Amino acid sequence: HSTAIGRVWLSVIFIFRIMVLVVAAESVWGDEKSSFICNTLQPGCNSVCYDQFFPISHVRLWSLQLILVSTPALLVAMHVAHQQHIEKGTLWWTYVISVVFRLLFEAVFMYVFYLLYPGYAMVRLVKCDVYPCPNTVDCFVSRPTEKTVFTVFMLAASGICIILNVAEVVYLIIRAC
Amino acid sequence: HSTAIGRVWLSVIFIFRIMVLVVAAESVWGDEKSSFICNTLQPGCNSVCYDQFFPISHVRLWSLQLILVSTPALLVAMHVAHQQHIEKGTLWWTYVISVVFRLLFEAVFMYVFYLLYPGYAMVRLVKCDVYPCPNTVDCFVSRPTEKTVFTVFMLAASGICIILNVAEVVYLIIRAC
Amino acid sequence: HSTAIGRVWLSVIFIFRIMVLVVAAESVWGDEKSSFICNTLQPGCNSVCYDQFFPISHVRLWSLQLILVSTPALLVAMHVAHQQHIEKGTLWWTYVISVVFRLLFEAVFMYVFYLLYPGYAMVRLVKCDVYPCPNTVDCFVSRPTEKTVFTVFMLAASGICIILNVAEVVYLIIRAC
Amino acid sequence: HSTAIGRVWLSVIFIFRIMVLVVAAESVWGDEKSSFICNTLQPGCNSVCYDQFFPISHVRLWSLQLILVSTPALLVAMHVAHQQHIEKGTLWWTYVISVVFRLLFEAVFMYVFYLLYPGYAMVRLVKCDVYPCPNTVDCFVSRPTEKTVFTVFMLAASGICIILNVAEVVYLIIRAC
Amino acid sequence: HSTAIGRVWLSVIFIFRIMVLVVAAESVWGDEKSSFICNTLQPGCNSVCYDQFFPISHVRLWSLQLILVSTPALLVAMHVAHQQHIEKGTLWWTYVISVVFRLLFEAVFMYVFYLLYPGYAMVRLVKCDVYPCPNTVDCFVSRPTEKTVFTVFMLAASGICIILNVAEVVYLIIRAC
Amino acid sequence: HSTAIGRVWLSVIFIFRIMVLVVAAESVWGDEKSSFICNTLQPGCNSVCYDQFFPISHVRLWSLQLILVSTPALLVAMHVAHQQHIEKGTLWWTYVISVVFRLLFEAVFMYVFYLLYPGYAMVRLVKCDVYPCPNTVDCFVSRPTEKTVFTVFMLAASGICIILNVAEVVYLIIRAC
Repeated sequence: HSTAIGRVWLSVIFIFRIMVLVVAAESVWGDEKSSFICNTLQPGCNSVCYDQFFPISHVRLWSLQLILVSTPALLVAMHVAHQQHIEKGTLWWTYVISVVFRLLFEAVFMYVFYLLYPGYAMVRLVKCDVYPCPNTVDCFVSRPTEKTVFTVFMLAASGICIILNVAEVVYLIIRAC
Repeated sequence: HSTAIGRVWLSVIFIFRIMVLVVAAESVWGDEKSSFICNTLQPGCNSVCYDQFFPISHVRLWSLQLILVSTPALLVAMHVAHQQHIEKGTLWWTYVISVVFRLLFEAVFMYVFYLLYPGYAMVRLVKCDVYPCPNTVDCFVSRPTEKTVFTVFMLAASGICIILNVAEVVYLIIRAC
Repeated sequence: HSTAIGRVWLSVIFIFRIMVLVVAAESVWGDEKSSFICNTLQPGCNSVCYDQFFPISHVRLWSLQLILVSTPALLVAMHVAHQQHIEKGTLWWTYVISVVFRLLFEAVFMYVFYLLYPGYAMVRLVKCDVYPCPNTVDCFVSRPTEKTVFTVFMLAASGICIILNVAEVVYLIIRAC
Repeated sequence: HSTAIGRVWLSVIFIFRIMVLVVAAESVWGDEKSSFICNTLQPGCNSVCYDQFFPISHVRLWSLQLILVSTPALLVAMHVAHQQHIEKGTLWWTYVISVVFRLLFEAVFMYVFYLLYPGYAMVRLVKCDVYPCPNTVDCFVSRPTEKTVFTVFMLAASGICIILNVAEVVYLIIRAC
Repeated sequence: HSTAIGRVWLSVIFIFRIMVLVVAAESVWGDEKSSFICNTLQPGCNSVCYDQFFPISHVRLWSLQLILVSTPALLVAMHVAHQQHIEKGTLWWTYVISVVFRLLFEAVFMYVFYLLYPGYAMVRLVKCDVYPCPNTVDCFVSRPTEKTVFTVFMLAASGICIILNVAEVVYLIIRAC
Repeated sequence: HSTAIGRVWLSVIFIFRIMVLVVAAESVWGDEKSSFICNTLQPGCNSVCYDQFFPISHVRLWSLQLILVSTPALLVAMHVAHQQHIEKGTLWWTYVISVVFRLLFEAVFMYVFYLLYPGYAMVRLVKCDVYPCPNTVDCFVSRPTEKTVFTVFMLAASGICIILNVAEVVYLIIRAC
């Protein structure tokens, strides 16, 4: 029990997302903290300002999102293996449940991205006033344009995944009827 | 002799923990000491303060926990292989013993985490007075928020593992009766 | 349904491009930002000037181009696998569509390269006036000659791929007639 | 000819030691020299003091110990393969000899550890008076507590291996009688 | 259709070249730019002087040479696979053509090496007068002796390959007659 | 045609040498140049003095030695494969020739080691007077004791290999008679 469009398209988009994350994590986000600098003589201002403006990096968010999204399919695969071992529309039901959970995980991670980083674009200069920085200090972000490009790519792929998951759920409902 | 729920769920949670540890160790905790800095001119204060506040890193604790938790299953696998070679509810007993040992290892590591790092949250600023630091010095922690997020994820997964191991033991007892 | 020349030549050129990208990314472009320096005492000038002159690195552009170009063939492979599973000139049509999409992706990425980096050659010295750099500052690029050589290689291979894709489409049309 | 307990237990402890060494070498001991610093302006004092207090690192000692301990089993495996090829209690004798050699290697490496590093604990501060350091200088060790923890783990595993090897030899003697 | 001497000897020399390149690229040439320093206070002099004296590194030249030399055999392998699929002295001709192309690639890369780096030896001190360096400055090369040794090894292997390719072509001609 | 002792012992010693080289190259010799420092303000003195005292590193010498020693066996393997393909005491002769070549390579590399580094021990302090260093300067070597230990291990293994190769040649001669 599996839709024809979904197995072809969802897997391809997932592989595309994984490949983009691999080519982006190593190089684009590698020096995100080491090259983050602020115009100040205050010790510790660089670290606290980086922590303030980047609570969790985009790459780690995408990695966690991919792991969480792949988890329900992993559970389904283990269940199928154990069923096959025991053999030596309940499956339809658990499959639709897994698809719904994948959709929910994708949507929640998109909302978390909206909360933490309102706006897809990354700015060159940020103003930080966290203790122990005196008054407000200027800090400069590493590769904001390249990071913006990769953010657009990953968000577009995630949105395509969301729409495709809704379409797959609708197809499953139609198959039931 | 193996429960249906356990083989599906415990393995999935274990794989999730391993994946999270892999995506976290390389990047989040990589610069935990190199970017640890203190507001002082005293030579050696950075190293002693880091050693004081981080006796063993979270990542190394999680790695050791995973190795120790996987050890009893490794022993069971070797015993099964050697039994199969010789063939060319004792097994039930050694399986329940291995499950109990896994539960014990998980609980002890959770207690060790409570002892070393009371509180899941990581702070930006720590006060260190270890020799040779004069009086009390301020020191700043690298990526406290991201580390807190990953700590919450790993602790939640470990607690789920503990509850699931208790459930599996109870199921084994019911199977015995 | 596949042309004799294409399967031999396109795959070889693709593998050549991948190998060149692998040998170039690690070493040639690795220190592109860390060794980028400007003649100024202004904090943050190095980072903003690098971001201005290199919105996205050549290596990341080539990696994205390769992923996007390989995507339609990936979709075709998944569709063929699912068709084979179900079995347990529509294919011609989807193959020609995939070839056209590959050609389009290659052409668009060449145009993007023209837009971002007019001229294949990389210069030693660039003049940057982005805020907060005062007036105009001199900045120096890492390994411009080697990067120019690899740019010529990759652009030549991409152009060969474009011509070969057009030839393959023409052969498919002739086969139809 | 192989004991039932040994093949299960020795291999598991060996794998545990290898895993601990892998998780420890990369991160715990990686900055052992680069972060070793002394309170002095004397050029070359850091390097000579590090060489004095750490003639060979713990990780390299453990790696050499594992290689040497695995060597007799490697020779036995090659001999078994060559015997099987030729076929296309001499074996008992060479097996007991290999077990004795493994025990000897483990014991000698434990004695070497006692000689080089008397005491399992690693100290934060060391006093170094090697030329060209003037008088006595203070030097600070990287991650002494974590290194102490991993040292305890590895020494305990090695001692368990020693006891288990003696037990296996005794079982072989009993089998002979 | 393949000569007896060539398949044994050319492949062995190719594997030797690959192994030498692998053991040399990581360590010998890794710090070729980072440890390149000039006796000046002029910003940007180090980078421009390195670019002037090393337009493309020896390691990248050897990597490109190996890829280009292996390309004709890759095309022949793809053609053989496609011929075998279709089956489910034209081959002699394409094989001799591929051998000639391999010889040509090797010779052209040797000539390029002669052009860029006249003389196998690498010097310790170079004199650089590229803008913006004032007058002439002294610059110092990293590991010139080790690089010279590896250059001699790689050039000798390439020359052996050239002679062997000529011998293989002559053998093919004799086989034709 | 192969001796019983040789296939067991030579391969084991070769694997031991490879393992020791792997565990030594990454960590022991990794900072051999970056941590090499001299007591001087003269620019370029560090690099020229390192080049003078370490023309080729021990690790690179051992890697080259292993590649060269494994080459004759590689040629023999290719010849055996091609003979087997054609089939679809000449072999004794080429085998003894390969063994003699292995012995010669090992002996020549030992002599080269004697020439470049007379004495197994590595010293902490070296005196360098190469231009442009003024007069004689003191320079300090990284991890001399650990490097000495690994040098002793590798030289002992190479000497064992030499003796074993002579024994294998003598056995082959006795087999001939």
